[PDB]
Amino acid sequence: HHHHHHENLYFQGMKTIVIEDKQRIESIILQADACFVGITDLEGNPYVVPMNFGYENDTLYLHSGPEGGKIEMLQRNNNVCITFSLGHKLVYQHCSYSMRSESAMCRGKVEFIEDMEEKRHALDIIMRHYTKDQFSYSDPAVRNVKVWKVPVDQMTGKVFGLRADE
Amino acid sequence: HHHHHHENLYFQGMKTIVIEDKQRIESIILQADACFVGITDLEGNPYVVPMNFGYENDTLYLHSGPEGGKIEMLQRNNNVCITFSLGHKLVYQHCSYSMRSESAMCRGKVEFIEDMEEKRHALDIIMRHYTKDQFSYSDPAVRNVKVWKVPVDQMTGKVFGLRADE
Amino acid sequence: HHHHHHENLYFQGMKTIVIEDKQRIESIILQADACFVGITDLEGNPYVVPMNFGYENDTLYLHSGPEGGKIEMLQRNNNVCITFSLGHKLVYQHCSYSMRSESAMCRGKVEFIEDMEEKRHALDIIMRHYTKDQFSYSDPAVRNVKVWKVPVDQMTGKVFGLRADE
Amino acid sequence: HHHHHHENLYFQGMKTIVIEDKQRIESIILQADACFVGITDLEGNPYVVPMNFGYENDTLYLHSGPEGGKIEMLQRNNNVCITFSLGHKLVYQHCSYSMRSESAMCRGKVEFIEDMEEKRHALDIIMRHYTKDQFSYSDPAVRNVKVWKVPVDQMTGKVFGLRADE
Amino acid sequence: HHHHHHENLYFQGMKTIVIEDKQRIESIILQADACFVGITDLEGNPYVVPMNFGYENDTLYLHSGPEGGKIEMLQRNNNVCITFSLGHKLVYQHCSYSMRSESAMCRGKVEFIEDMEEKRHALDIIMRHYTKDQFSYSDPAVRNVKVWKVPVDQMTGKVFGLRADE
Amino acid sequence: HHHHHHENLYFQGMKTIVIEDKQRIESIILQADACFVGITDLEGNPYVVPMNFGYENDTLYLHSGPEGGKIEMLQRNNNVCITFSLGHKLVYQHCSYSMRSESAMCRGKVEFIEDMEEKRHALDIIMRHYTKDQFSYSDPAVRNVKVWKVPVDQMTGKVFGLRADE
Ligand SMILES: Cc1cc2nc3c(=O)[nH]c(=O)nc-3n(C[C@H](O)[C@H](O)[C@H](O)COP(=O)(O)OP(=O)(O)OC[C@H]3O[C@@H](n4cnc5c(N)ncnc54)[C@H](O)[C@@H]3O)c2cc1C
Ligand SMILES: Cc1cc2nc3c(=O)[nH]c(=O)nc-3n(C[C@H](O)[C@H](O)[C@H](O)COP(=O)(O)OP(=O)(O)OC[C@H]3O[C@@H](n4cnc5c(N)ncnc54)[C@H](O)[C@@H]3O)c2cc1C
Ligand SMILES: Cc1cc2nc3c(=O)[nH]c(=O)nc-3n(C[C@H](O)[C@H](O)[C@H](O)COP(=O)(O)OP(=O)(O)OC[C@H]3O[C@@H](n4cnc5c(N)ncnc54)[C@H](O)[C@@H]3O)c2cc1C
Ligand SMILES: Cc1cc2nc3c(=O)[nH]c(=O)nc-3n(C[C@H](O)[C@H](O)[C@H](O)COP(=O)(O)OP(=O)(O)OC[C@H]3O[C@@H](n4cnc5c(N)ncnc54)[C@H](O)[C@@H]3O)c2cc1C
Ligand SMILES: Cc1cc2nc3c(=O)[nH]c(=O)nc-3n(C[C@H](O)[C@H](O)[C@H](O)COP(=O)(O)OP(=O)(O)OC[C@H]3O[C@@H](n4cnc5c(N)ncnc54)[C@H](O)[C@@H]3O)c2cc1C
Ligand SMILES: Cc1cc2nc3c(=O)[nH]c(=O)nc-3n(C[C@H](O)[C@H](O)[C@H](O)COP(=O)(O)OP(=O)(O)OC[C@H]3O[C@@H](n4cnc5c(N)ncnc54)[C@H](O)[C@@H]3O)c2cc1C
Ligand code: NI
Ligand code: NI
Repeated sequence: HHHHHHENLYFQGMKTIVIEDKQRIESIILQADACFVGITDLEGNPYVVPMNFGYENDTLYLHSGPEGGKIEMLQRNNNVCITFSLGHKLVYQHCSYSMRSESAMCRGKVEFIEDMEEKRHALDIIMRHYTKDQFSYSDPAVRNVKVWKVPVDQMTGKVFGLRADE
Repeated sequence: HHHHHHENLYFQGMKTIVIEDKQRIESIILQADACFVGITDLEGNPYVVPMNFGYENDTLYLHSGPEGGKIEMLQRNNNVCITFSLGHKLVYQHCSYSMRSESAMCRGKVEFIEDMEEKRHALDIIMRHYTKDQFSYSDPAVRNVKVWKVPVDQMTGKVFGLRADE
Repeated sequence: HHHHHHENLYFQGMKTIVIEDKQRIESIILQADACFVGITDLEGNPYVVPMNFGYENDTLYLHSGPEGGKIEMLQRNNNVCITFSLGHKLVYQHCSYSMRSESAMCRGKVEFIEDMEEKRHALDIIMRHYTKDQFSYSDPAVRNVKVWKVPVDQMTGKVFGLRADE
Repeated sequence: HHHHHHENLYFQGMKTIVIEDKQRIESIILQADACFVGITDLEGNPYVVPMNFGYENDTLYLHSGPEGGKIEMLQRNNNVCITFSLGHKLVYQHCSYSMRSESAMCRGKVEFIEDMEEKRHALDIIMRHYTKDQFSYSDPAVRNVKVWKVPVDQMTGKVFGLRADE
Repeated sequence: HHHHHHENLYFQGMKTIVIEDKQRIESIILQADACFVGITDLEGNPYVVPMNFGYENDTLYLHSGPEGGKIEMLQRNNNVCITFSLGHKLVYQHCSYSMRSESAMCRGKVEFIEDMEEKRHALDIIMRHYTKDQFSYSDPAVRNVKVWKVPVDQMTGKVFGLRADE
Repeated sequence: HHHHHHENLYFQGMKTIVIEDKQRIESIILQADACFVGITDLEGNPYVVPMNFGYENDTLYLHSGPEGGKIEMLQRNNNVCITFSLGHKLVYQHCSYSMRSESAMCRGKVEFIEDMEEKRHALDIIMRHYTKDQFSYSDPAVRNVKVWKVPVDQMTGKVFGLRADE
């Protein structure tokens, strides 16, 4: 493994570019291990919490314990902004340095699924994001989890390029 | 490379544990490539934006273009929640499956640094997070960037363990 | 990195499974760095040659010098079987050992594209398989390469599982 | 990890070079996870099938179920061309781009080993290519596999270099 | 993965630089998987033996069987030089080639811990260097190992840079 | 990537095994990035210094500045013990934990090559250990380096296995 170092790089733009292609945005979502869920707290300030997730058919699924911090907040305002990003890559253009990454952002409202069988279905979507293993859930386990359904009302993607030239 | 698959895993708890050790929380921050900045939007809903950053001496530094989306929001409410996380690891206990990750969260208020030399200093903290290369910034480049200073008022860390047993 | 060794494994089946999903077969093709081109030689015996390639719209593209070995053969019989495979993965089922891989196979006939502009187009499909860089081709370079077009008449995929149990 | 991209690359030669050194060709064979077996089908056209293998003392060993597709073909013509290749490497010469790989090719005739103990011996050569684990084979397992012995009559190696310059 | 090759590199200096920062030297020690223990043999010549180790609070811990080669030597001279190094990195300065690594060196004297409980404590420091797993040690296992304690009297670090220019 | 953790492991033996096969010992040497050179210091105590190296035909080659620390020592006693090791691997036997590595050790005497052309030859052996690039050496560069030749009088290899069982 090797590195390229420069003595005389001059900082320049960053430009973001919008990703239009829905499959490409979904690809980012599907590649991500965690997501960052923004919730407005009880004082009107941001709260960002990382969480595991599943995604299918314009819908995000999460799960948590049944209380409290983020739960109290969602009960007051259930609008969430869920953001995803993969690491940056470093690209040298031939000289020129560019550090590039991409992200997805989903906005929607949180429901807590109550039906026991719907909860299992959703829990399966979440687990399938991380393993091919078969999961069972006892009734008491399904009872002691809140399963979040977030139909995605707006889904966007962005490429960010941070640039420097010699 | 190899994988372990099970036919009969039963979902169980997730538990979060609080990370008290400040150096350990800072280690997470220092390991992270990007951070997820939560801002309350103009309607009171969450907006989470990934961004590059630097961290030193209980202070986060970011930079952006001088407008608009996130800028308009910060001008109305400059409280931000900035969250960091490293990938999950998979641990098999010997049977038992555990998927474990850790995160940091910083809460503080955003200033936009106006002094040209302070802006360069801060830009250096940000760049040093990603490379050892020396960056210069022309005056016009320093002018055309907003450099965000976020003294961290509360910094917390959390380990999350998602568990299943045979 | 770690390994699991067993003292008492008993060899069992191999089973192949057919992959029906065309996008999944194309995914294998798109993941592969090289392909293995089977040509019948002048005596009726197999000749398998690895080659770089591009794939779009049920068509494979290759390129070579304008002579000789494989060229003489194709001039007598231009039917080729082009095969692709990704490495094996090792999966332990929980005990049981399974070594699993997947492959694609395309059958079609080889044309040598003569039009200079068609040759460039095809050469672009091939290069785009390996890099995002822009390639130019002088006229003399386009002249001194044979560009193979292989419309795919049959495309199949297979998963192979080699199994052992304790 | 980083990438180098160019705006103005001009495609040039590919050259193959012959690898004379037998130990070097055997090294390629020994590094490979799978091999691509070319068989002439019943209509005289190529059939290329990937397969696992072992190699010792100028002899390749494979195994399969006792029927059918490739078996019917080998019963008509047991000449096979078995080809191996490792991934390409990318080399920048300092500018100049070169994508380089190497391959081996073995030509020989297929026997199906009938003696039960010879079959086990050969199966061991194959397994030792992939693991250090001890494999047993019940009699019924040895019965229900065809074990292919292919003394190698011609073994060749080739380095291929695909080149572009600025 | 890619490589950069040059036709016309001119060998130049190597320079070592002293690492003053104790935490940085300890970081090297903590990163290392093995250490190389120098012992003067019975004829006055060097003997360098690799070994696993633990490090805490300016003290190195090792363990071995209770005899013989290195044991006889230490009984005559228990001064040891224990050296650590991480792989080299390759850095291209933009042209210029630099191959850089770092090492730590600890000098101290070896005791063999006799108290059974002290031996377990030390064995724990060693194991914690390699895994988070809980180890037990039967009395007979603790008896049949020599546990080496080496208070570090001098600890130094060095960066070595091997350089070539175009 | 995943890990296996145990609650109840019992420490056991370490056993070393002697590696007899000269090609296998040379393979370890050839795989190593650095070597650890033991020299007896001026007081009769060990000094272990890491260094780059080349190996061909039972001979090790190193290079350094023309002074001082290790040079003064070698002028009094030019016997060196040069040791090599590759990382450990972790092997789970199926339960049982084994951490395994291998090392080589070469004993010989150090000459400093004086002839300018011999020095270049040797410097080439060293560089070829790390890159395929062509190195030149001006006369003044060859003058300002000591090139060490160490015909290997004894070369040995050892596998070390550190074991724990459930
Ligand atoms: C990548 C990864 C995946 C995760 N997946 C899930 C999951 O799917 N479901 C789930 O319930 N949890 C998950 N977690 C943890 C998730 O962030 C927790 O729900 C959260 O930490 C507890 O949520 P809360 O709002 O109820 O916290 P509370 O206990 O109500 O808040 C207590 C306080 O602790 C601090 N805090 C809370 N969360 C974090 C954070 N993670 N990092 C640093 N400080 C924090 C804040 O100061 C907060 O106000 C995951 C964590 C990681 C790192
Ligand atoms: C890891 C990485 C690092 C980055 N580092 C920086 C940096 O340090 N400084 C910086 O200014 N930018 C950075 N970006 C991009 C940062 O997220 C942008 O500032 C943001 O995308 C534009 O911000 P804004 O609020 O001004 O967007 P606006 O242009 O005001 O918003 C337009 C709309 O586009 C969508 N959108 C905005 N951001 C995203 C997002 N990134 N993902 C998906 N959809 C989005 C939303 O629907 C938004 O309302 C980075 C991006 C990545 C992925
Ligand atoms: C992965 C990789 C990618 C390649 N991509 C291309 C490409 O896209 N275009 C291209 O033209 N070539 C490519 N090659 C080389 C391709 O295999 C050559 O065209 C081939 O080696 C020469 O083809 P031929 O039939 O004209 O050989 P000839 O020179 O006519 O045959 C001479 C003899 O040498 C031996 N031989 C030929 N090919 C090989 C082989 N590769 N391995 C071992 N022995 C061999 C055989 O005994 C053969 O009969 C690639 C090679 C590798 C390893
Ligand atoms: C790397 C890896 C290693 C393998 N190792 C072995 C092994 O050692 N022994 C073994 O018996 N098999 C192995 N296989 C599978 C080997 O390719 C099968 O024997 C083959 O797929 C079935 O062979 P056949 O000629 O009897 O097929 P048949 O069932 O007779 O043919 C049916 C049809 O299915 C299609 N087809 C057949 N093979 C493939 C292929 N693999 N890819 C895409 N389409 C195909 C063709 O259209 C073919 O005509 C391996 C597969 C992979 C990917
Ligand atoms: C990285 C790794 C970690 C290790 N960790 C430990 C550990 O913590 N504790 C421990 O006791 N051992 C460990 N070993 C092995 C350690 O080097 C042995 O103690 C040593 O090999 C036997 O030591 P000795 O002086 O008692 O050898 P003896 O059996 O007394 O010497 C016999 C002769 O064999 C040769 N020889 C000895 N050691 C080596 C060597 N390793 N490489 C090549 N030839 C050799 C020499 O010619 C020596 O004179 C490790 C080995 C590796 C490679
Ligand atoms: C893997 C790597 C490869 C190297 N390859 C070479 C090479 O081939 N040629 C070469 O000349 N040097 C090389 N070095 C450095 C080699 O170890 C130096 O020669 C050495 O550091 C200076 O040697 P000396 O005996 O002349 O030191 P001196 O300057 O005479 O000693 C000064 C003091 O500094 C300390 N010290 C010396 N060496 C080290 C060490 N490396 N680690 C920690 N403290 C130390 C000791 O306390 C020593 O007594 C390499 C270093 C690394 C890490
Ligand atoms: Ni590079
Ligand atoms: Ni494992």
